[PDB]
Amino acid sequence: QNWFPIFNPERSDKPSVPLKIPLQRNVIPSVTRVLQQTMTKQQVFLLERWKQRMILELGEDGFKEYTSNVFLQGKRFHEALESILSPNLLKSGYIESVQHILKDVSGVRALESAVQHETLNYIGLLDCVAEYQGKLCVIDWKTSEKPKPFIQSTFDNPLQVVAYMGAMNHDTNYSFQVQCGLIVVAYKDGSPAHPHFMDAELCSQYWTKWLLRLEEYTEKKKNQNIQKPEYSE
Ligand SMILES: [Mn+2]
Ligand SMILES: [Mn+2]
Ligand SMILES: [Mn+2]
Repeated sequence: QNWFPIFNPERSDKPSVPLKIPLQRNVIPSVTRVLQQTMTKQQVFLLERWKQRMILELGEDGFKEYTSNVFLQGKRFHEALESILSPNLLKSGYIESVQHILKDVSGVRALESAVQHETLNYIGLLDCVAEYQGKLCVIDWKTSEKPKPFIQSTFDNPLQVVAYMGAMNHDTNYSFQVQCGLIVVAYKDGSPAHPHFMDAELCSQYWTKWLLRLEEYTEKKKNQNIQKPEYSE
C-alpha cells in the first residue's frame, strides 16, 4: 500500500537563503536518465523519425547549429532564472515570457538542488522549490523549443516533477515536505508563459505512472550493474 508514497507522513507540509545541495558525477540513476531510457518504443520511433528528417533537411552543419542553439538556450534560460532567484541573458524572449509567472513566485526554498530518494534509489536536480500563488511546489522551467528534442518528450514533464518531489520528500537533506508541482513553459517569442499547476491529487496520479517507469528501468539486467558515473538532472 504505502510501500512507495509520494508524500512523507512524518514531514511538515507547511514548515531565508535557498538550499543548493551540490551534485557530482555519480552512479545513482537520475530522473531524466530513467525517463529517457524507458520512453515507449512508439515515442522513440517518432523522435528518431523526426531526427532523420532534420539531418536530411538541415545537413550535418545545420543540424549541429540547430541542436547547439536549442541546448544552449535551454541552459542559459535556466542559469538566468537561478541568478534571478538567488543572491546578458535578460533580453531573451524566454525571460520576458516568465515575467508574469515570476510576479506570483515567493518563498524560494531551493534552487538547482540535488534530490536523492532513500528507498527508491534515484537522484535528480530540481530547478526550484517555491510558493506559486501561495502554494509550495516543485517548479520545473521549460523552453518551448526542447533543449534535447530527439531524446525528450514534453508529455513526460509531469513525471519528472513528481519524481523530484517524491525524492525530496524522502531525502534527509530536506526537512520539509512538498505536496504540489508546477510546470512552466516559457515561449521563445516572448508570449506569456503557460503554468500547469498540479495539486496533491494530480501529483499522486502521476507518481503512480513514475513508479511504473522506475520499475521498468530497474527490471532491466544492465541497470542491476553499477552505471558509469554521470552528472544528470
Ligand atoms: Mn533542471
Ligand atoms: Mn527545467
Ligand atoms: Mn539527463
